[PDB]
Amino acid sequence: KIEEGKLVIWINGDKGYNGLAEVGKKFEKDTGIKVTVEHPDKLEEKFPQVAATGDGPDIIFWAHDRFGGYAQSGLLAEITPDKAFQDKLYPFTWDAVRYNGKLIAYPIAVEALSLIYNKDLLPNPPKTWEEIPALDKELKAKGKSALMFNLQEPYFTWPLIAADGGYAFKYENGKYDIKDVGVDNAGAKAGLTFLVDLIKNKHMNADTDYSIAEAAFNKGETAMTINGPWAWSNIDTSKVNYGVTVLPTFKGQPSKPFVGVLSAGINAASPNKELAKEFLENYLLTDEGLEAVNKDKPLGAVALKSYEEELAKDPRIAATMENAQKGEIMPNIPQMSAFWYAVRTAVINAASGRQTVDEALKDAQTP
Amino acid sequence: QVQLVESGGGSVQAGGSLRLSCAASGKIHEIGYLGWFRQAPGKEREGVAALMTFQGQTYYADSVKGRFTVSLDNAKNTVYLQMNSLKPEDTALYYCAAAYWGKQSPLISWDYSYWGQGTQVTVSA
Repeated sequence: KIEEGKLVIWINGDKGYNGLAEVGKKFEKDTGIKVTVEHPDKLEEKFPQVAATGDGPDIIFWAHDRFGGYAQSGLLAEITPDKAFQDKLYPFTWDAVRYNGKLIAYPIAVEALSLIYNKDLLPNPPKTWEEIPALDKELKAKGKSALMFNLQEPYFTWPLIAADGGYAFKYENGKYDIKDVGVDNAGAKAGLTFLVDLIKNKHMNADTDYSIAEAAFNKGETAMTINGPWAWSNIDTSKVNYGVTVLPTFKGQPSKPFVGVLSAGINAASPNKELAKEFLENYLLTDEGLEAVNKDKPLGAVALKSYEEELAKDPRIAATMENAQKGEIMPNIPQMSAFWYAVRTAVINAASGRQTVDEALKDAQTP
Repeated sequence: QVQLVESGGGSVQAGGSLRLSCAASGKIHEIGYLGWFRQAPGKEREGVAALMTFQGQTYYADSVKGRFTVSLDNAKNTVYLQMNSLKPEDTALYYCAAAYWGKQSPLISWDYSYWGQGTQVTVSA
């Protein structure tokens, strides 16, 4: 099965797994418990297969929204942090690791979209979405544009649509209501209507995808884009003097990007649940533990208040956390696959003009 | 669980071509992204080609752009990698992958939740 007296940890190959092993070495140095950190291929789907056998790692690191399915299959142990520890993490991150009212993982890091802007073209980026049309008029007169971001993917257009009241599934008391969907309320209509109006008035092009936006910003052709921390490295090499800030408001309300919380779950089959709890609470989720991982591969914003306040000296990370706190936790239920397909069709249909915004959002709500 | 069965592999000479296939089974309707990745002996896994399943947009690594084409037959639930003008550096284990949503460039592999078996395309000089 899973052998006792040691910890096996699975984490994806793009994370700082050697820094995590350094934290595992400190744990072993204090307790004699060997901690081995591996990054298998196809990790997201290998864990359910290997855990449902009774096998697998003791701890698995993944985006919170996948853990919902794990917990549904009874693959994750309910965790037992006390009030003092829970108070060390930002409260919204705990909401990301609830399934049917129960905590099933420890939040580690926090990720969301931000407003990325060219300081040379735009030293004072707009605070509101309603400012962009006039701003695009000015920059059109200089051979530039105000804003280009991926319109083909709902993940990128959702911050605007959700600003004035849209939502995927309503979250209440650690549970999602599958029957309360907020893609067709007045807030979503107002947001998508603005998106389409920006396209009609020639301020954005409806075919703009990831590649077009990324090259357009990194070549100095647009003053702003919308992207996440995974994108900063390409901008660094592009020699564009860029900043990262809070997304514009819409109708005075913050933009609501989806939030992904990298979290550590404990295998229900683990005979080392108490050792995992001790490692995760007393060694990893500390300033020293998160710093070891971050120095390997940057975590971005982190759920641990004390270390985030240090990381937030980087205003890009501060902006990521601000947009996360104002955002929508990505639901951890299987019906999100229907939400993606539905919202994707509606945005493409509304942005293409093949359908009005009202007609578009009525169809997305119905299946 | 979305499942992928892989096929199409082979060993051919340079200047020849090959067509890889990858059959998708299950809840495959809501998929938004399909990609082909390869891993050379003892190297990193590399995005080769990706396809946004909705409006059919395509993305290609510089190494294969203009030589490879990714295509999806919806009526047959099968994504193809047409590999024209094969070079010896095309030798690698090739994987296909699927995802519902994507925050990143479609050519980045950590994006994708589902994966195939990995077949050894071999191209000799």
